[PDB]
Amino acid sequence: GHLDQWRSRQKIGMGKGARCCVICSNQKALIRKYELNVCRQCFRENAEHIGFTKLR
Amino acid sequence: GPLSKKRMIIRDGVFYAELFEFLKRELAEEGFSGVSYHVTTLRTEIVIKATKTREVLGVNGRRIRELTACIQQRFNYKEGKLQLYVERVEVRGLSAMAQVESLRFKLLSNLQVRRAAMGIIRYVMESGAKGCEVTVGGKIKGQRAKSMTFRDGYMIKSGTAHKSFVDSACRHCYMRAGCIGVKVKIMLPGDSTGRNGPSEPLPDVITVIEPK
Amino acid sequence: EGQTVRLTITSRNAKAVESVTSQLLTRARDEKVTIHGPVRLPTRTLKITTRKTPCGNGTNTWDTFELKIYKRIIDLHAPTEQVKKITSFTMESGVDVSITILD
Amino acid sequence: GGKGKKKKKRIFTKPKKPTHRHKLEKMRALKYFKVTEYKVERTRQDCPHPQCGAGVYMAQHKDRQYCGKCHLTYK
Amino acid sequence: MSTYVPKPSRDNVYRFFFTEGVIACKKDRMGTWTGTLGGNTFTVPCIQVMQLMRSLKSRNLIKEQYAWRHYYWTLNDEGIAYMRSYLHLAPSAMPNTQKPSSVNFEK
RNA sequence: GGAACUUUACCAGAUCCGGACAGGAUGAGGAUUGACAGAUUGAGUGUUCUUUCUCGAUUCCCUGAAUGGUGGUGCAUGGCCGCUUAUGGUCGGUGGAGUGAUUUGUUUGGUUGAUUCCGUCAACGGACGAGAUCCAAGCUGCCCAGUAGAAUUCAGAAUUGCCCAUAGGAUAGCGCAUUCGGUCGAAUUCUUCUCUGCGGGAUUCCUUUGUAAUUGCACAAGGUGAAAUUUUGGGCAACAGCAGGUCUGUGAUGCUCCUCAAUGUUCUGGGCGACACGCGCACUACAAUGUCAGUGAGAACAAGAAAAACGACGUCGAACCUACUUGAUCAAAAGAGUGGGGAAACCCCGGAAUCACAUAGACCCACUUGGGACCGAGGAUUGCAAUUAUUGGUCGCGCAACGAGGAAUGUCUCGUAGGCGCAGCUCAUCAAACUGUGCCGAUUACGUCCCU
Ligand SMILES: [K+]
Ligand SMILES: [K+]
Ligand SMILES: [Mg+2]
Ligand SMILES: [Mg+2]
Ligand SMILES: [Mg+2]
Ligand SMILES: [Mg+2]
Ligand SMILES: [Mg+2]
Ligand SMILES: [Mg+2]
Ligand SMILES: [Mg+2]
Ligand SMILES: [Mg+2]
Ligand SMILES: [Mg+2]
Ligand SMILES: [Mg+2]
Ligand SMILES: [Mg+2]
Ligand SMILES: [Mg+2]
Ligand SMILES: [Mg+2]
Ligand SMILES: [Mg+2]
Ligand SMILES: [Mg+2]
Ligand SMILES: [Mg+2]
Ligand SMILES: [Mg+2]
Ligand SMILES: [Mg+2]
Ligand SMILES: [Mg+2]
Ligand SMILES: [Mg+2]
Ligand SMILES: [Mg+2]
Ligand SMILES: [Mg+2]
Ligand code: NA
Ligand code: NA
Ligand code: NA
Ligand SMILES: [Zn+2]
Repeated sequence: GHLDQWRSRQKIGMGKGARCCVICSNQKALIRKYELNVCRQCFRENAEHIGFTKLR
Repeated sequence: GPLSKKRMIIRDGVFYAELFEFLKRELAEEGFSGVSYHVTTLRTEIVIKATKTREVLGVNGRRIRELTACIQQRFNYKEGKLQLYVERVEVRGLSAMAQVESLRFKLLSNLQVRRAAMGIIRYVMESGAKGCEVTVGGKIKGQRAKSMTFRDGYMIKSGTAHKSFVDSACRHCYMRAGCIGVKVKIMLPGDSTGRNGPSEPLPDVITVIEPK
Repeated sequence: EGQTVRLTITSRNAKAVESVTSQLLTRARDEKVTIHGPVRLPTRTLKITTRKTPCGNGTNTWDTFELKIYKRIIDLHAPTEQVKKITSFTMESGVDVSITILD
Repeated sequence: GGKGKKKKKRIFTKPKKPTHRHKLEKMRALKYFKVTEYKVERTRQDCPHPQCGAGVYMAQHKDRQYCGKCHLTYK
Repeated sequence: MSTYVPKPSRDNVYRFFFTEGVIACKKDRMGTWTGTLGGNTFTVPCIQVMQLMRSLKSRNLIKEQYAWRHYYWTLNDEGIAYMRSYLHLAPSAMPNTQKPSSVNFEK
């Protein structure tokens, strides 16, 4: 039915569509290193809180 | 198995950033100035720093219990594993977060930008700050946006020691015309114990001991 | 001689991890247990490099964010009750102490 | 290129499809029950699926004896 | 995938919302939200929970906060008053956040 | 921004309301929800239809409203970034000068990368930037190792002196001969190598028949030394601006547009890749200072698995990376089995490629064993899906240009240029990209204001 078809492709959970920023839900330019799963723009704003600092 | 050390610190940092953002959005009217936590084998002991201690607390701890329930449900804390405490900020004027929120409230109360910014600057310096800088930008006079900066006292900008000697905060103001950015920078004075200072002289200051 | 207990102290703050390590060593010396020695494991640097701009315009400048991880280990031959007594004190925030029994 | 996100409002070849609505069956229990003067009988068969509410009456369509929940058609 | 929330699920979410004064739900449109009631476990789709809370918010029965893809809904005085009337709970019944504290949240 | 679907904003179509709430009409034997089968359809899609079940007061129904939007407007904005601008610049207070805009301070001169200093002085005191601070590298002290190593002593083993090659040169050995990370030995002892939280160490410190000085600030050679001038390389970085970029990062945002056959949201398919052509930036080459086929010695920075899910009976156990074995009684790529690693612990004694070889190896100046573009056939692998080749591997194709490139033009001064690989990052699968890392390692200048 329509429920079965609804979001069937998304239920697969592979590719860029499955992933998203844990802060802003954007799916573009996601940082997956160390399983941060934060988009680069969000990471720059929240870098100090996470623990990173701008050395060299 | 158990997470590696790299993953553990990443998880701790992400949790702290989420906790800070939630508290900043929730306790905006209160002078929320920071949060700390200390995980032990017994509980978590999240400590929230604010200026309006009774307001964040609520009546009989009603609001603080509500915040504890929010944090417990969000991070799936077990019963008797999360505990929240409220601590008052020692000096209101030396906290940039408190002052920028106060400036946001003043601007939403439809006050003159110059008068509100000067009032913030005045209170900051009476508090004991070495200097204060306030920035207001956006659609103020009319359609054409403009940014005005009000300064007083000392303020350092370059190097790395400025991060330890300057407290900075920025906030968004939603007016009828549009968004207004407010920034407060406070040159913290020296403190003996580091509660309201870096507990160290300026990086370019040399003092010669008076002979005895 | 007896069973060996491993104290793993890890922290993002170098000052905090050093103070906790010194306090643990001093308490162990008070209890007169035979400690091997506080070994400083190599410091690990988490590096994230990102483009400064949020839109992709202008000179392609980058931000290098670094997070340093400090780890220490202390080995002592004490009963689990004694190690619990030594470990039982007020630590700094952001410091992790782990208990491991060597075989 | 083209106009950015503009309602073209094209012409539809196929006529607009209606929207499905529930077909009312007045006094459905009256047709299900067969009260012979009084022993009430169930004209529709009871459900053979225990998980899907064992005892809920199936349908009586021509050549099909399906149910609403389990969809266990008999033919 | 449907917002046609069953009534038994509604009062189950309602029972949890009265027991614990707040509800936290991730803003995932294909996830499931888990509660506790009084010791058991029940799961209801997140889309149904958001629809129920949107109705409560539109009636001014709750306050809503959002941060990092997570909702936080908290019942105000009108919300709990309507909460008791709907559940037919005993009078003077208050959530865990409103029961006698006897706990010091200072320093 | 390396797009097969998703991303995705585009195109051709079909779904859902994810239009809350408020007021009306409707509604208990029914406001509605969801569907068997046949047919409608791209859809063994209740999408709609025929037929009936099922659901149940959750919802339709229509009016306002609301909601969402990678819809517009970056010439309405915030935030951030880029640029002006890698240079030494910037601003009050009080006092002097001017009717005033304004000026002095902020300068003749010398010196410094430096508005850096000396000195002078209608200015005197201040503030920012520069410097300092911070991170990394080179030397070094304490600490320290059962997640790093080393040296002896007993055992256990191996070579063992007469041997000079196919033609066999050059190159240290002249009380005790060497070797054995599987010998998965046993005792001792230790910190030379390694790990690192704080320290130390370099500053014009020392010396000139020096430059200058008749004062100073300094400069140049040499000395000392691991390091001799901002030690080296980065990070940070004032004040004024730009109608620079971004509404395609955000639950950042005014105004405005669409809103139930929608510019919301899903699903299917196609496109973002499509080629007479022009341009930026890369990769591979044009070969003998080479290409093949062997053999040897040998880096560094780094990454590695999962839950309020599921299986097992509040704990593991499978997602990730690897080693070994097998496949193997016969290609590669595969496919399997076992073991280890939460990462100084397994990978790993990290056998990287440049490189080296007296390898007595093949080729011998030719579009040739240079160059692999284009294309054909088999097979395997990732994925829900490989056609418009996903990507490896095999045999063909090499008769595709290309033999060093016109006018023009980019970057660069020391472990640098150039070459050479490796890791991370995008990542189910795919680096000619980027971010870092090490290896081999020069020519030239250390000058000028001719060009910009
Ligand atoms: K004046
Ligand atoms: K081939
Ligand atoms: Mg300065
Ligand atoms: Mg500087
Ligand atoms: Mg691709
Ligand atoms: Mg596509
Ligand atoms: Mg599509
Ligand atoms: Mg609706
Ligand atoms: Mg859209
Ligand atoms: Mg948006
Ligand atoms: Mg602009
Ligand atoms: Mg802007
Ligand atoms: Mg434009
Ligand atoms: Mg002037
Ligand atoms: Mg413009
Ligand atoms: Mg807008
Ligand atoms: Mg493109
Ligand atoms: Mg060669
Ligand atoms: Mg060839
Ligand atoms: Mg496909
Ligand atoms: Mg093939
Ligand atoms: Mg050829
Ligand atoms: Mg790229
Ligand atoms: Mg010139
Ligand atoms: Na003046
Ligand atoms: Na020397
Ligand atoms: Na993004
Ligand atoms: Zn984000």
